[PDB]
Amino acid sequence: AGLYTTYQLLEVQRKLKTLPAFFLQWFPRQINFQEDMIAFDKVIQDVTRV
Amino acid sequence: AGLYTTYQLLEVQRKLKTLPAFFLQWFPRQINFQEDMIAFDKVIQDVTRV
Repeated sequence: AGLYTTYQLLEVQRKLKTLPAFFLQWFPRQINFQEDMIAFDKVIQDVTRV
Repeated sequence: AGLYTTYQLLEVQRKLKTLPAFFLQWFPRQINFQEDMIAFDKVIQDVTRV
């Protein structure tokens, strides 16, 4: 006291808030590609005919 | 780019619609035959009259 109030520091209270991954469980496949665009070819095959 | 964009292909997608074997579960016997026809004899014998 007098010059300055003495202190005890008790431990720091770190709240690290995060956004845990949920939707990325349905995007498991990863592609790293340098080409300009990605492309899909989707095919329908009606093999149900008699 | 410029002339024509480079593309990275992802795997092809195939809506391959089969028609699964359901009724054929009740047709388990197979007969391969070269005779012109197949024939059955069916006999009804009512031994239940007084």
